Amino acid sequence: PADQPVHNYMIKRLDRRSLNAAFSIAVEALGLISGENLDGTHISSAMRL
Amino acid sequence: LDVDATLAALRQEPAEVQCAFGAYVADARPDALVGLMQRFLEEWPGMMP
Amino acid sequence: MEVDIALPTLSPGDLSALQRCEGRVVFLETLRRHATLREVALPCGGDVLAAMAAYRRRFAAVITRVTPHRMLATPLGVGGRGQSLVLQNTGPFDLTNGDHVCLVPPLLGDECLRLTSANLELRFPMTLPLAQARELTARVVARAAETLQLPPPHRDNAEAATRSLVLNMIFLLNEGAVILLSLIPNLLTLGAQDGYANAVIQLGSATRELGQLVRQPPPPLPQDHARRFCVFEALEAWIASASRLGDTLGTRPVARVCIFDGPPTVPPGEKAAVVEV
Amino acid sequence: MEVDIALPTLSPGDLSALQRCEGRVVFLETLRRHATLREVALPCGGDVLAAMAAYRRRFAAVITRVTPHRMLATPLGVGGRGQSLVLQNTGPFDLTNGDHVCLVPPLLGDECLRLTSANLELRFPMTLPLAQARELTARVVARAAETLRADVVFSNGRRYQLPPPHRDNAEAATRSLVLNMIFLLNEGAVILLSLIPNLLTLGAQDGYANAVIQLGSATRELGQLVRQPPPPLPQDHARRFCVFEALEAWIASASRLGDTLGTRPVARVCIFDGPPTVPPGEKAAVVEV
Repeated sequence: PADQPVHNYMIKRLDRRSLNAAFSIAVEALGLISGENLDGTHISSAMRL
Repeated sequence: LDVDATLAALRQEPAEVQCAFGAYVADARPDALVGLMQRFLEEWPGMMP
Repeated sequence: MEVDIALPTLSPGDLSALQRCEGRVVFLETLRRHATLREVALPCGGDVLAAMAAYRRRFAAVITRVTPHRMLATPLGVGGRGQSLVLQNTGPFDLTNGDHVCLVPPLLGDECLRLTSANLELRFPMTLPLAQARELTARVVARAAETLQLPPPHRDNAEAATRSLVLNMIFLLNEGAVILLSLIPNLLTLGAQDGYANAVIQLGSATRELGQLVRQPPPPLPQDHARRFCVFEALEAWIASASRLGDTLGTRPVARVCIFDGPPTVPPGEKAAVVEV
Repeated sequence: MEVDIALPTLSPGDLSALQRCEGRVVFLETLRRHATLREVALPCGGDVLAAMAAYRRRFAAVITRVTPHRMLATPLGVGGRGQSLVLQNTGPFDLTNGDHVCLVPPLLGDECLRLTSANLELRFPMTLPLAQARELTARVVARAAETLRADVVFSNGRRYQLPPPHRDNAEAATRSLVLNMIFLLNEGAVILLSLIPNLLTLGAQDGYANAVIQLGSATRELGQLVRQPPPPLPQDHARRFCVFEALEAWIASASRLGDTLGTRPVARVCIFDGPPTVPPGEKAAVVEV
């Protein structure tokens, strides 16, 4: 028997996955960068660096 | 020694017995054993279709 | 003529499933041009015998297109005998080329399209090859005759089927039937001289168990046997009655399948072309 | 929708011999636009029942013009508007205008177009009006029955002779048919009497008539008129016999034998502007059904 030309339609679905990192921050060392308790002396800026 | 389940699994379809010669036991009245064999040998072909 | 089945409003869910019913057949009652879905609606599974009985009183119609609103159809046979069309094989078997098809009610239930909006259901019957629909009808009728993958009968209309059977079986007994019955041993003695003849007589033939139990004298000569010969009209009655026996119990063949290009065998759940007879 | 047929080089003269067969129907296999003569062929000594069963597993087709290269055929089943087509009658008796013709294997003394050149044989089926087709088979089977332990048919004047049996080299051509036809009737009678034993002992003019007349009416049925048969053996015995299994088998076999017996109008003569009746061998005009 003869034949017909055959078509087709496909549907591929997306996927979701979220990779996440987390980095902590210090507590004691919170002023040096800051100026709430930063002080006009010279050692505070050194510790700040 | 767990047969309770399997034993339930076979009693769903009904089964027709074909031979009942060695699956049945009965008590006999006190009837003078020598005659009991005579009484039983007339029914033995009757229990083996 | 093309029946216009109108549809009420539907939830967007079941309309999409109904859209996939492009080749199944329905059963109207009146052949007006316009009709509503609520009309053609068969209850849930049960009474394969009563349902089979209710397929010869109504006529069939296959559908071709489902718009969101209306529903085209096709009155199957009222005036067409070459009207080509297509219908999806919804039976458990396959249907090769050339063999006729027949409508048989569904099996086991659980094959029913349920519409939530309309609160109705439809039971599209399966399509089997004639050669097996006959055998299924035979099986169902034989089982019905015992209450004087199997659903139990109701005894309500099983008696009607047994009546339809015993009528045709009684009217087969005629005065030449006894003559033909007289030669049962004269036929058995032939069935043991040739192989083919032996194969024509089955094993559970219920008559081989007669030719060993009963002897019968030569039959009495008919009233005025010299003028007419009885065996011939006996055989003619038999031919005519057996030609339309299964029809009286099951269902007539409705179309023969023919394909030009696609492969011959078509698997289930696949749409296949057909001409109707 | 037309179909041709490839044709091998037969010979001179023999092609002209085939050229006398322009209405005879041949059974194809599948409606492909190219077939070959080697495929449409049957041994012209063959069992009538087997070929008759095979007539349903195939498609009919009518030979139109034939040329040294090929031969054209037209199918019958699939149709549109019912185009007419010439059809050469080949039955034993003529057929009148205004009936429905049927197709039956060469039940009587066979005719087969033997082609010695291409080493094959052709077997064309007869064309009978429905009424006489319902009768001729029964006639032959009944004559065979009388033989196992008169030959006249009438159709538009002529009394036909029904050529004597076994004259052909194939006396056993119809043996399978008569066997399978007699046996099933015997079976049906035996089963009826087995379910209803007291049937024949009723009033030969009233009791039996009372039973049959109140059977067509409603539910009475003497309650369970069919008596309860005695229960069977332990179903491994060498004598077990469940009557209902035999009933089922008989329903099946009888329905099959009924279905594969033609008795279905395939075509209908609608002659126009021609003699009123066509004799055997003269072509005619027919419309499909």
